[PDB]
Amino acid sequence: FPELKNDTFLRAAWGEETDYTPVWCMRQAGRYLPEFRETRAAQDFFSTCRSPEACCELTLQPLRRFPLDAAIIFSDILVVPQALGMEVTMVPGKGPSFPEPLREEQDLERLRDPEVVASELGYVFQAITLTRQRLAGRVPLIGFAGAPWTLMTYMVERGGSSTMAQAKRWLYQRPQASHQLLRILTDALVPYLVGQVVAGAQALQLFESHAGHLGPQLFNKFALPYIRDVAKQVKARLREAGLAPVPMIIFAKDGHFALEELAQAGYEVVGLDWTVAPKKARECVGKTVTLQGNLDPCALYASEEEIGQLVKQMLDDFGPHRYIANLGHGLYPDMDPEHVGAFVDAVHKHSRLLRQ
Amino acid sequence: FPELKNDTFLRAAWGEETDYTPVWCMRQAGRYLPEFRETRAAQDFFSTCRSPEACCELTLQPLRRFPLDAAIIFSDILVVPQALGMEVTMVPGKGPSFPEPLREEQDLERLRDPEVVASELGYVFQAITLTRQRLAGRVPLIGFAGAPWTLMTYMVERGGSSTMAQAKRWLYQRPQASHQLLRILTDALVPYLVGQVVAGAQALQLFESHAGHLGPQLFNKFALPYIRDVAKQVKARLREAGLAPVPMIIFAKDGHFALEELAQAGYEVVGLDWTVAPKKARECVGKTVTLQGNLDPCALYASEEEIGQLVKQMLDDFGPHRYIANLGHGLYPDMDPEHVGAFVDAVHKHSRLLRQ
Ligand SMILES: Cc1c2[nH]c(c1CCC(=O)O)Cc1[nH]c(c(CCC(=O)O)c1C)Cc1[nH]c(c(CCC(=O)O)c1C)Cc1[nH]c(c(C)c1CCC(=O)O)C2
Ligand SMILES: Cc1c2[nH]c(c1CCC(=O)O)Cc1[nH]c(c(CCC(=O)O)c1C)Cc1[nH]c(c(CCC(=O)O)c1C)Cc1[nH]c(c(C)c1CCC(=O)O)C2
Repeated sequence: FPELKNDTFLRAAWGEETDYTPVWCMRQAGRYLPEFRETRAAQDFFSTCRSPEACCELTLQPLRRFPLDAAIIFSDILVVPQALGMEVTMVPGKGPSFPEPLREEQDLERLRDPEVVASELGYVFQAITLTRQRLAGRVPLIGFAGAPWTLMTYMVERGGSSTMAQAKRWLYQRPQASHQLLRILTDALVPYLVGQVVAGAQALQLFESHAGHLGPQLFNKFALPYIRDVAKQVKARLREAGLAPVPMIIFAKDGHFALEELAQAGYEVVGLDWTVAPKKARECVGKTVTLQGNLDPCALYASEEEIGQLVKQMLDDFGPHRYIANLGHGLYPDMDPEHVGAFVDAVHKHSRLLRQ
Repeated sequence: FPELKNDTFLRAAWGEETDYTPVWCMRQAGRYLPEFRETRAAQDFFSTCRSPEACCELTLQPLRRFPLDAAIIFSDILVVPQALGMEVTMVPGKGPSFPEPLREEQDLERLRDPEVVASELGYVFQAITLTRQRLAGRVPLIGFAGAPWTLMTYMVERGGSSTMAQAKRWLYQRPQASHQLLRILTDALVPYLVGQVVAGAQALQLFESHAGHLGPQLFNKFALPYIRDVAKQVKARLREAGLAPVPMIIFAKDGHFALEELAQAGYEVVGLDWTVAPKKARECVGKTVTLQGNLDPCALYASEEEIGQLVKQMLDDFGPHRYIANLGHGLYPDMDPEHVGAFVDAVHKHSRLLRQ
């Protein structure tokens, strides 16, 4: 692979001093880009995901608009449940759906052995390699996957729940079957994530998007052990393969209650949602993890001038060390690309001013 | 009105020592009760709300099953937007809907003057009086309303949003119109809440159910001032009317980031969701507010034996002083009444053991 030109993102991830704060945005390849919609109009969603060229193109799109300090591959977290044997449909203007969720412990029987999952996701590896080659060292490439608990919620729920009541019913009523499912997911995720790095990913983000539906006690029993195992096992397998381990990012959305635990879970970076004050997060995690985030994505509905002032405040709170700027969640589909541009320019402008 | 027999709930609310921990459950009059469904089958939802006898009956139902230490009137937070002139429909198996949300600043013109709202909600006052008379002093009666921000989200959104992106777009793009709407809501809520107490309510809970979609900065600008004003103004009007002010409870769901602010907002009690560790909440709020909550409602899917152990742990964390037990949110419609029974008995059994 081509030699990396801008490695600011990796340097911040590992906790090193940099000349400016690196920035990227969750869902930077997304519907808010007119060119994304155009490209996506040509295949259905999961067919797009299975085309290395389409995936590479969508990844590159935001970089052509903004001097983002990292690319993130175009794919989806739900490819893992699908590779485990579940049917997932993209419902027009309504999102992902599993028409046949796991309903009882006996349904675990229709899942693939987790060890065969990486070979089912070869198309994602092809997209990563192609994208790493085409980026030609411009910025690092982030690969990613959903965390076990979050993936479980998609596998068990019949869609669009603000409570995850069915998924949580599993934890309380079927704890053994839940642990079994969470282990299956962990054992699929580890070789998949290793494969992403083998294929060229230079950093990994694990999305625990549904962390907030859990309190501390359930999170520590059912989410945290597997989060920990994913990091331990991936790092170990990369070492054994003779490869360099990549910085790993854990993002537990609405996971304020878990920050201390997450800072000791084997991840270089803890991503934060926008509800956590940067200073309080820094107290929780201490001084040896990098924090990523955390601007309210809706702040990008404000004027470019206002975005700049909000970014300035945010950077003041985080301070210059051990920090990668991002939003507190993904970009929304009605957002203005010029305002995303303003967010990028503002992190770069103010982070320099905060140093020199 | 009949003299109050069991005032444990009020004594804990004001912060006084009690012989046991008082307990009630949000949505204790709800679908999880077969008798509730039966009664509700006779009218449509908002027609039920407009019948003092139906409201009284639903309120009493849980008390006939469980020795709960408080009743809460049957009504809904959405009666306020409706009394302001918005049409709200109850969508079969899908919940409340505003077919015509406020879309722009100009839509504020179709709202009633907030001063006339209390007189539109006379039916709720009738339900409260009837219920206070029928309860005959058994336990205190809680009245309630939605907080301004939360009510705004219902008025502006086109339903079922996990982001409140439109409501938040208002805050960033239309801050002046947002403040105008939030003031209208505050000015409707104050005379309404005062009226509830005049009619017989012995405590008030304000539901900031959508607090979590905001971070600290937006919450402090747009939610907190009005929360503060509601308490200041209600207390003042009750004093002036020659009445005793009632304990007030603020419940900001997913409002971990606001606890310190909320403890100095003029409320006797801060209600907590289940994601906040009781000990951390106690550090945030200090020693002069009462905490209410906070058991994961899904914990009631566990066995009666498990519920007891979870309750015991919870009570250990909160300690005996300045505490009212409740769930961290409302009861879900698929929950077993016997397990709600188990939750009640367990708070009573263990809180005594924790004292004597
Ligand atoms: C709508 C949706 C999809 N996939 C998913 C949803 C949300 C479903 C729900 O609310 O429960 C599920 C999903 N996909 C992803 C996550 C984790 C991140 C998160 O919490 O948002 C989750 C929870 C990562 C992703 N999913 C995707 C990426 C791509 C990285 C990038 O494109 O920049 C990631 C990290 C790509 C994707 N995937 C999808 C779209 C529309 C896109 C493009 C981005 C957009 O316009 O929203 C379909
Ligand atoms: C489904 C629904 C209703 N009303 C509402 C919803 C949720 C809509 C959404 O998710 O956005 C809106 C609502 N109603 C209430 C709140 C605040 C409390 C909360 O966050 O849940 C909110 C956010 C108080 C209430 N709403 C109600 C009470 C009654 C107090 C009690 O019944 O014990 C309260 C405090 C009564 C009510 N109101 C409704 C039902 C079905 C019931 C019975 C309880 C149940 O089975 O869920 C309709």
